Amino acid sequence: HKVTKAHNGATLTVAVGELVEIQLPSNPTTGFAWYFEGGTKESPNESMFTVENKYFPPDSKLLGAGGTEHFHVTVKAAGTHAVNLTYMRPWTGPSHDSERFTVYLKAN
Repeated sequence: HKVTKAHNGATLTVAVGELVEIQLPSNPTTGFAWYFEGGTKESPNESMFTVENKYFPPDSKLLGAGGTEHFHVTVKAAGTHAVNLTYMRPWTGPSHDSERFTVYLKAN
């Protein structure tokens, strides 16, 4: 399963096993970057399985062709994965100037 900027407002069911990923295209803003809550990222039902985070901002005023800040959670356990990724300035993030992503997926 894979998520992308459109999934910023998605509700879906997923199949797992390989990987259940959540990727953002960044959309380089003005300091904000996509994190879960900022600096920290968590995957649900993680212990034996877990999430990797990898974010690549090519640009900062437009888009470096393929802005790509992703969150890859590898888990297999019957649960619902609500992915709220917060697009803020990593060193602070303006309380109401930061965006956020949210896909509602069922990871099992």
